[PDB]
Amino acid sequence: GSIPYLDGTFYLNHTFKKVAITFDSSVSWPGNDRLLTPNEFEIKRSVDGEGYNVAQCNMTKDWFLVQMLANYNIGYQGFYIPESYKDRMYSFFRNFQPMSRQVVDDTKYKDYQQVGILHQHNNSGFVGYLAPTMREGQAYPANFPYPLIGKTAVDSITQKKFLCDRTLWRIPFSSNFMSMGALTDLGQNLLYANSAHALDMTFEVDPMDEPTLLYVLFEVFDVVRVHRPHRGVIETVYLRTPFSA
Amino acid sequence: RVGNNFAMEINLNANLWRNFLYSNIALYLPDKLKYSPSNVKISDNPNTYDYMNKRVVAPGLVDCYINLGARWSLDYMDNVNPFNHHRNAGLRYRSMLLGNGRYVPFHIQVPQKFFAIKNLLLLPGSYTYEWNFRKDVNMVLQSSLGNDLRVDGASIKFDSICLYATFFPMAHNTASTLEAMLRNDTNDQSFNDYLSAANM
Amino acid sequence: NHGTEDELPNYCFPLGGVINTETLTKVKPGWEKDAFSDKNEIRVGNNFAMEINLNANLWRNFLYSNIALYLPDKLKYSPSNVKISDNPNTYDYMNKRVVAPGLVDCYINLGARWSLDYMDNVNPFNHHRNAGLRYRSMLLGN
Amino acid sequence: RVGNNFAMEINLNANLWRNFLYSNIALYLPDKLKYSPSNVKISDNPNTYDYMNKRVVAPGLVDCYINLGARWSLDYMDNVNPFNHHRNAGLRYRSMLLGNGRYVPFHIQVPQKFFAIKNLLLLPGSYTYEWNFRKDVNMVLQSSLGNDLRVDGASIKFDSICLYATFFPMAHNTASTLEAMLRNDTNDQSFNDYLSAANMLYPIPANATNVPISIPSRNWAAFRGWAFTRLKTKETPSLGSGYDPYYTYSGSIPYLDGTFYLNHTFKKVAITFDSSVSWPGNDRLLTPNEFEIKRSVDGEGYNVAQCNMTKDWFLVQMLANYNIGYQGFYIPESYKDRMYSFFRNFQPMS
Amino acid sequence: KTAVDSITQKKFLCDRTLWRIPFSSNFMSMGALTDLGQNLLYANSAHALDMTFEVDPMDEPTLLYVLFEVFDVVRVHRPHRGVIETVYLRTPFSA
Amino acid sequence: GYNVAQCNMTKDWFLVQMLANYNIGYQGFYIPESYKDRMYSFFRNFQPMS
Amino acid sequence: MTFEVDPMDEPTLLYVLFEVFDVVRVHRPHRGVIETVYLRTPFSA
Amino acid sequence: MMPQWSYMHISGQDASEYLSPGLVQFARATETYFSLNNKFRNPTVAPTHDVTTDRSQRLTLRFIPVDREDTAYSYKARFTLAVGDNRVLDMASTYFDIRGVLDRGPTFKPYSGTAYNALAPKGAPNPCEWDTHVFGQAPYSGINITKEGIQIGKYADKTFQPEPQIGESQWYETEINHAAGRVLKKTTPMKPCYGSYAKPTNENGGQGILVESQVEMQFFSTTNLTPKVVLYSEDVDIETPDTHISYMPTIKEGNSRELMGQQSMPNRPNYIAFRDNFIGLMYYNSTGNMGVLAGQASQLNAVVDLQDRNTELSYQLLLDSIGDRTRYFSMWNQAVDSYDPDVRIIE
Amino acid sequence: IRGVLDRGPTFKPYSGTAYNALAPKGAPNPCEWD
Amino acid sequence: MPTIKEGNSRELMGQQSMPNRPNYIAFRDNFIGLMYYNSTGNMGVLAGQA
Repeated sequence: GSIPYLDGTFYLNHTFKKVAITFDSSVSWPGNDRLLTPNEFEIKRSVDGEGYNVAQCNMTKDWFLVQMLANYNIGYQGFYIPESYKDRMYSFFRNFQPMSRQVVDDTKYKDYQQVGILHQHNNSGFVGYLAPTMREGQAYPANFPYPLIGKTAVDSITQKKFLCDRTLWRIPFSSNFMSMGALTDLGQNLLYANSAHALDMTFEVDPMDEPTLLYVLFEVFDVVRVHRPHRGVIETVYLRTPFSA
Repeated sequence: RVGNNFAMEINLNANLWRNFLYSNIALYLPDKLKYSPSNVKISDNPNTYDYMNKRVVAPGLVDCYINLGARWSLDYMDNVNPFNHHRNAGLRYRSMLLGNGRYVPFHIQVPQKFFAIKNLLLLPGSYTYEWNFRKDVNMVLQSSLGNDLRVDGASIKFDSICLYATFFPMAHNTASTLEAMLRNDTNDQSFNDYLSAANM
Repeated sequence: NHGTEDELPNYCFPLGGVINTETLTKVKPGWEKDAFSDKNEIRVGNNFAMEINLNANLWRNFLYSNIALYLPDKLKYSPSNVKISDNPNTYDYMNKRVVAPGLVDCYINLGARWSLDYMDNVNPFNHHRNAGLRYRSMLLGN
Repeated sequence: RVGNNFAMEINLNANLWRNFLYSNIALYLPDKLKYSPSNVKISDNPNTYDYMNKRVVAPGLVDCYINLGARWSLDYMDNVNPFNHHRNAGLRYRSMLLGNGRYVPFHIQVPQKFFAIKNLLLLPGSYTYEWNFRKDVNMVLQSSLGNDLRVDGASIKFDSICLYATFFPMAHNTASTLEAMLRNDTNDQSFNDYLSAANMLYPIPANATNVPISIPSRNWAAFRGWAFTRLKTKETPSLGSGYDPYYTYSGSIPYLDGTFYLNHTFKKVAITFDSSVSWPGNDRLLTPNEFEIKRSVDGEGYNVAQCNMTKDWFLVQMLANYNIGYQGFYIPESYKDRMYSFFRNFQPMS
Repeated sequence: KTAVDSITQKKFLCDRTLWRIPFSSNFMSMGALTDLGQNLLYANSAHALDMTFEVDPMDEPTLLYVLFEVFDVVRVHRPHRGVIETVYLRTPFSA
Repeated sequence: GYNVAQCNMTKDWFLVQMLANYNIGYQGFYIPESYKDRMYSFFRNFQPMS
Repeated sequence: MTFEVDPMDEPTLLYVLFEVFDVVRVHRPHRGVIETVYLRTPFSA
Repeated sequence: MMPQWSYMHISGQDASEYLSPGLVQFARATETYFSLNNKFRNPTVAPTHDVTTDRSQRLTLRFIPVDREDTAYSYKARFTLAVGDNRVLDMASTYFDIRGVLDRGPTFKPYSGTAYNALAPKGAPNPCEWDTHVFGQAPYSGINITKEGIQIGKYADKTFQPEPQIGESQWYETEINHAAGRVLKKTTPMKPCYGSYAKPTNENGGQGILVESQVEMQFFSTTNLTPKVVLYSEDVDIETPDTHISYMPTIKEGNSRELMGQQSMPNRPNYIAFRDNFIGLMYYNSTGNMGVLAGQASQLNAVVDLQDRNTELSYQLLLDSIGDRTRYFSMWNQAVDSYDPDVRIIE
Repeated sequence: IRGVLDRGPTFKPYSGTAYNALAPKGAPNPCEWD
Repeated sequence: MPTIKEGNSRELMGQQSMPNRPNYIAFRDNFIGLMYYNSTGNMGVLAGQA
């Protein structure tokens, strides 16, 4: 099938919970009391933290802000739909889909009944049983699904989530998360040049019943300089920093 | 005929909607939600087409009354690769580009993607240009079901590979002049990879 | 031609949801008749149903209407016992010439993205699906 | 089996088409064309859902053979708000944003729209920021049927409201410097409302055809021009107060949202200064004494674009919107022809 | 061949837009502050205005919505810490 | 062998048409910018089939 | 770490306390202003 | 640092400055017919000073209301918007975060058609009983019918067996001698199958009312005496939450042969939600409920509104001028009101 | 590049059937049995 | 399948048929995978014979 690592058919971005970045075993980046939850990057919150969410989904204000700035520099002077030429195929916004729905509250709906497919009946007598086969059964009042509307609607519970396919989560190494040049302000800080640092990252993801991979792109400069001094002579100089080969 | 005529009723719209759900979502449901058919031989290999094609799925799983009035993606399908589907226009088109048949003699043009040479302006001289091509069907080919093409009989054979190059019919004096300039280090060409990253 | 999504079967049923009922009598338990009424209608087994392939049909109708009928005259034939004009440049002619649906049926070049070799040299603009012409026609009225 | 098989016939395409007409047009027909069902209890309140849902309508009104071969909007539907419909994508999406259920706990972010403060760059200091929020369901909520949500049981309760503010982590020296500069009057900020207009509403009694308006002598310096439409009193809540007891409608509100749909009902406009002077006068228009929006058969010759619009009017609208008119007529450049623009929304029919 | 004697009907729709009559000598847009709006005849004196609209009849109460295009502006002054002074000006039609 | 684009068109011809219409050809082949690829243009109307 | 315990016929829990420094520094620069600095090491939060 | 950076062009001069002048000239002259631009990199370096703080500082602040007033038809919220020293705030970046509860009421119906028995003919009835006649179906083929009901292996569990969903697999005549069905008692109002719903009363889908299961079998035969069919009669909590009667044959209460002819029809779709851009939520252009923005130190209100102004509309028009109103943006409920062109104008 | 490719037996560039698409899914062909 | 019993029977008259799942197969977008890249063992080569 499709090979996301090579083609960009990314589809599992909604499974990230949070990210904690730490330099030299003690220093929290970006620290400085910048984010609502300063010690880490919270991608999404579950009910308990509603207030810190935004856009009518489970995404946090913090994260929405970072993604908007990182992708379009939008954030400090209001939020709005980015200009189309900046919002491409693999961009953040264009791929952002917040969703909501309601379901019966199994713990508050007095008459709740846990009925599985084996026992659900709707269209009985007009549809095949547990298969795409010939009709069988007999007409009969449906016993599912539960009515979420009307004068008889059942006690419900709300669910919010989001999809964010074919894009990459981004955390720029920029003082204000904005794009002010390929060669960032932080990337040029004496503190990052005059010395070496160790880095620790901690990702929190939703559990999956199958082996997966956390794919990390360390943004750097991957360059070549081509020299052609004489006929039939090609000399190259490769330089990759950071992360020199 | 005394009275009204003989008539049979059918819900056109409901039907259509159903067919859409079953075809596009139901069948793509995870295997775990499926079950094996009775009295029907089925492969042991789950990465097989036979398998994916025989496993049966209950329409009641994604019926017309599913999450009625909502704009919701099934929680079951969220982690299912959305690209592996018959409704993938890109893949569909590439498939048709080859034809509607199993057996295909092909003729294609492949681009150089490597960043250091893809846009390079090559000066006069003779160069050795060599490259390796994969033969692995699971790699060179793509399917909508994502089955195992090795086990599934897909095959590929390379008969011939040529190298094409087009040249601007530049004036000789000019070309010569441009050459001289490009030969100085101060005028050395330079490129960077678009992705610009170390991948882990 | 990517075919049709006809995995599920399509049925039509009786207005009353059942039609082949059989007269029965209520009984009491070794059994004794009950006298409920002497005649109750009960359908034993599944209901009466008729099948139809919705998707295949639609697809077909599209092919016949849009391609078949535009096929070249040479592929057509005159109807029996039906007066038809002698002038081929005539509407009567174009309207009466009959064409076999089997020429452009739903199984035509299955799985391919191909224009019919017969239609390649046929003016594509002379068609009821020409939005521009359609609009100009409506601009004047019906 | 001897002979052909048993078969039943059905016109798939005709059926589909029909279903579309009945569902989308028929049911939206005006109440006057409808009738009450027999042996079925129905509400007395026409602004009610029960009512709108039970009134029956004959499919023969908008059947598959309706205005065959034409591109025509029903004369019955022209004056019916097109936005109050289940096919309104915007409203549909907003509805789904909340979920598919009756009961919804909500969390939203509301923007400041007032022109004088919306883009203002606030200097250091402490400020009192206070605002009022409506609770009226007919106002805060919107329905596709436009029924009376007050009578119809809709409810809304505010649990908490917070104020959020994001700050550019500007360098202190810089910020301080910028402050100093912005503190001088020469560097005073300034804004104007986008609409830039004084809004007036004048009543048009049912069946009225003449609408005279008078403006007592006043100053006109800097006057930019006129813009106008026509709204239904029923769809225009009263804003001269915190609450409108007589507002029993929950559909689109053209006055506030821009869902204008009654522009085709204008016949003409006559403008006069000082009881004697005709503007623009000067013998400019084909019918110099007034602005003729449209003519009926008798004046065909003065019409244009294959509809009942006049040449005069078409010219004015084209110039006013795009400056197109003195050097030929042509389709305006897309970036100038927006959503609420003239051309993009112009639909001539026959 | 059997079509009945007919009659033609023409009309038009023009949804979600506002009818416009600019106070410009040539109806064109040559600047926010129009040529007429700056005419001495409109500055050196006051004038009364009469408008007469003719509309199609509707069996229900309606409203004629008129927008008088003007300048609706504000000037913001922030002389000191925690001090916001504003100057509103709406012309014509001053409030 | 002298064909291109997965159809029966020749490399030569494809090259000429691309240059003539958009000046594309000596520095690689790619989809022309939309504003240059109009209604009656080459590319926009090119449909290879198999 | 590997713990060996006596078997119990019921679900239990092994409770481990990782001894560290759990501290706070309180700053009160101005009227109605409380700023805090939390530091937990090891095992920083 | 430095050295490699300039050499590799990660930093330093632009091609125009680093390349030789002859080449630059040549490049500029050949541009339209042969380009050299993409073979020389041009560095982009972010500024390193006087832009951002090094100091501790939150990007986002949240303010709690100082005073709140929940009234009959309105809500008033007062905050102390504080702009600290060495800071500037762009009002465009502010917004009111609101949490509450909303009941769309009973008239909300986010869809067309039914959620119940959509495939059933609109006039077809549910297997019923009336005054006592029976009209039903027995799709389940059992082994034998005793006084204990229908054998299925091992008699059936009346609470849920047989299941209406189950019938015979074949398409031809097999000849069922021991049939079982499900039926509604004359005590359960008659309603067309289409749109019919009844809450399950047991984990197995049974919808029989609980008193305490009250299911009661009824045996039947044709014309030595042996029931060919058995039905499991029951009373259910029948409802029709999303459909109505399209055809009432009689304004006469009680189940009757007559009601067998009633027709059901789906209820009209009815979407309910907040408005585009949250129109109506906040008060604007209302002298009585005027907003407030004032320096605690000035106490003078910077906000001055008129009943004559139209803020909501102005914003609608402003949006259209600066972007594509066709795009949706959940944050502000930014989803413009539209209609189907094919509905407004019939083609 | 020029070569040959066999998509194998699992390749099916379409939905539905190419044979007797209008026939009911359970209807049988005229047959004979013992 | 009404019976796992071979041979034609009245029983088989009840068997049901269903179309096979659609399965598109083709080369990838931009011929991904065809050429080796970022692989030390199968590294491309561009060198002056000189």
